[PDB]
Amino acid sequence: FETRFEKMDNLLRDPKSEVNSDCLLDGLDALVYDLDFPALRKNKNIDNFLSRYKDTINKIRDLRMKAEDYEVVKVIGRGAFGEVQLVRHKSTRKVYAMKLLSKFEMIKRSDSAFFWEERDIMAFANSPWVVQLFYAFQDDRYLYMVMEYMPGGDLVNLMSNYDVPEKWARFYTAEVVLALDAIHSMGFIHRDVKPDNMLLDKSGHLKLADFGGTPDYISPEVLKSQYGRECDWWSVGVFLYEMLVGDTPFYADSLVGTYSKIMNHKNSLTFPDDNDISKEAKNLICAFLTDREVRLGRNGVEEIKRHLFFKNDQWAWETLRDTVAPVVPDLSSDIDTSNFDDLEEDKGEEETFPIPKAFVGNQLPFVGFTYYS
Amino acid sequence: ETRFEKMDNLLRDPKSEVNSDCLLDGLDALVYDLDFPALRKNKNIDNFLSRYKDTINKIRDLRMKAEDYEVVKVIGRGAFGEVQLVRHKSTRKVYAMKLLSKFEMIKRSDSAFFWEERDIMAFANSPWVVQLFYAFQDDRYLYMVMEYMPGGDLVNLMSNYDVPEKWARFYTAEVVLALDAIHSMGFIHRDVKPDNMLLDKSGHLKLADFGTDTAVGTPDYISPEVLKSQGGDGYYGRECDWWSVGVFLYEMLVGDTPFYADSLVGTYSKIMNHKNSLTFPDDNDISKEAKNLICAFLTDREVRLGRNGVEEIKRHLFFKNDQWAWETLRDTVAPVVPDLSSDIDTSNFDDLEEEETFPIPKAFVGNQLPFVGFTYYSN
Ligand SMILES: COCc1cccc(CC(=O)Nc2ccc(-c3cn[nH]c3)cc2)c1
Ligand SMILES: COCc1cccc(CC(=O)Nc2ccc(-c3cn[nH]c3)cc2)c1
Ligand SMILES: [Cl-]
Ligand SMILES: [Cl-]
Ligand SMILES: [Cl-]
Repeated sequence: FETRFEKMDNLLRDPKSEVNSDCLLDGLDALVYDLDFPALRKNKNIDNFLSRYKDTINKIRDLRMKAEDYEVVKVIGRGAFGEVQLVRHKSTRKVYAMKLLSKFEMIKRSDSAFFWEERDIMAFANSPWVVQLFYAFQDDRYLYMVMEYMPGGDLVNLMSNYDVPEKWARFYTAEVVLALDAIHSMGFIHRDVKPDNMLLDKSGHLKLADFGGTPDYISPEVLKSQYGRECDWWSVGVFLYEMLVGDTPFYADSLVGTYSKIMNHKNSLTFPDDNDISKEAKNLICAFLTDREVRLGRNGVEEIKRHLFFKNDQWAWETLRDTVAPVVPDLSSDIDTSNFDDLEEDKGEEETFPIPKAFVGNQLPFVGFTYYS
Repeated sequence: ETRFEKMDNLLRDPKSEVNSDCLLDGLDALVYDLDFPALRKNKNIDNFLSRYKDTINKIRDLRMKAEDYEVVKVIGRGAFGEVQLVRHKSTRKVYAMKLLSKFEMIKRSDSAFFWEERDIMAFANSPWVVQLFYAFQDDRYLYMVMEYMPGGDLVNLMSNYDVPEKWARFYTAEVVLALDAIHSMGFIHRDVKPDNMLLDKSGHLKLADFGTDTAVGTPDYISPEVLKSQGGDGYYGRECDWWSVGVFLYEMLVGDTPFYADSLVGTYSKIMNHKNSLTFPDDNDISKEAKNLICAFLTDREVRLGRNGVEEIKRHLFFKNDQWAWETLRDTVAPVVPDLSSDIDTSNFDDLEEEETFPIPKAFVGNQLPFVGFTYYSN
């Protein structure tokens, strides 16, 4: 009966716990945002609670991390549920990438739970090959994720600017293998591994970001189901082929043509006559681009790491991150975004949730999102 | 960095409204208030409850609950609940536990009187104030675990004994020191009556804090300025407690309250007309200094003995004696030292022996909201 106090204290300090300090503050913050509407304050219990917690909730919001703590330098990404900005912390002056997710768009589209895996993977992967999330926070309108800035840009940009030789493809594939292993070890399946998720740091080394499938990268077991770690390894094979050949293995003008080439992979997968790809590179691509039942990746990464395609003189698995990367970005400053398409800031007022007549709990799906490193 | 440390301080500070216990209360209250079939038709509510189901059940089990105590006897009962003598199942230590009905507090629109009672007992850290070790709750009640005061109250003592002036001097002086300790914390007792004066195992006084009319409880002890204060007629200071001391000293020495009347209106009017209603019976065996002290307290606050501070009260001739000094008063032998048969002895308390619940809500009502932040753990 004395041990209960210690057990509780552990739950409050564990960053992975659903009742840690940040989650409990999120619940109070969410409760105040969801009750503080004129029609709800006609209920005496609600009106009195808000008056009693007014000073402390205002003080908590000011101490806790908020959007105001960061200055927006540029917008480097934009999507249906929000955008990714290059920001500078006002106090420390450190530059970061900050993703914003619109709570209004997520509630409006009954799609308010995809971000949990993204958050957890980047917060807890603790890997040289996974983009790190330093802070997650929120207000009544947005979720925020402060990640390390990757100034090299993505593999989509790299593949369009360069003809990738095998030495480079070996390096990028090996870093993707380690990145996927770190995510799979945590019990997660990335589900949309594609060059868009592969980002390069100031040294030109690859890290996976996790977000959102795409036709060219979709495995046969998905097209015949409308899964395991194998669906991720199919995507690595598509990626290796696209790097070495310049085109995706199952490209077609239409969506249907690509789907049929994917299903008919045993006959559609061909290497061009005008290509001098090694035997071991073709063997690795074919070991991934095969049926789920015999695919490279089912048994784990050790099998992939032992593959002969990765045998080289430059590096070993333990010194891969220590080698000079093939494309090292030349950066003018800590806010250089030359490896990204600069987008414009959208400053216009955005639509918010309908003003409740009774308690609806729009903040409830987001309790527990806050995270401090 | 300093914001991070400031936040961490607020989460651990027992006086903070956002400490771990208060934040767990919010989550607990939210789950109790949302978990109804008509509310779970809302996807946000239904999903939140399913996501927090396991953790809330685990939290409720780890946290202090009524099940941790065995009920030995009921030693007090009121409009909003009861006070039980309990034994902690694990440590087997005996305590006094007050229960406050959430249903009755919501029903009588009286769900905020317990905050000062909780804070005074939890943070006084004084030999003069009853200590609150734990404060906890469930969907039906508030629980206040206090140190047991086996000597009973001054209401009981005054009925069992004819109080000589030597005893009256001792009890009045202990009440003066207990009130000074409460005033030093920034509080006004406002409920100084013999019901609030409890005696420990040595027979020394500690104040508990509670009311026993609709808003003021028993009016016999209420000062003219606090009676006026109801219905926006001015305000009152800490000097309202000194009036109550004058009433108590009079009741001890005379046997009746100075402004007694059959009706509440009669009492209210005698209090306001104190300059003419305050009389001592013809059979006056009370000293000149005892009457002078009573009259110095039972006057208008502008000229009352409490004004200027406690030093003025302490220097009054009624307290001049050979038995004790102000600094050693709690070290002297009390007039009535209780003879206790066991740790369960309730001989100094009177013998005491349909629990209505909240209706099922159609929409969120928030019946648990007035009680978020009540939980308190001493260690
Ligand atoms: C679908 O709706 C959500 C949404 C809104 C915007 C964009 C996206 C896609 C997206 O997450 N890209 C992204 C993520 C991380 C970084 C980065 C990290 N460190 N340096 C750079 C760069 C880009 C999704
Ligand atoms: C009317 O609403 C408030 C209310 C509800 C129930 C009861 C009461 C009266 C009440 O608090 N008496 C009381 C208080 C403390 C102790 C005690 C402490 N340590 N040992 C003993 C004993 C008795 C008030
Ligand atoms: Cl209106
Ligand atoms: Cl690392
Ligand atoms: Cl390096």
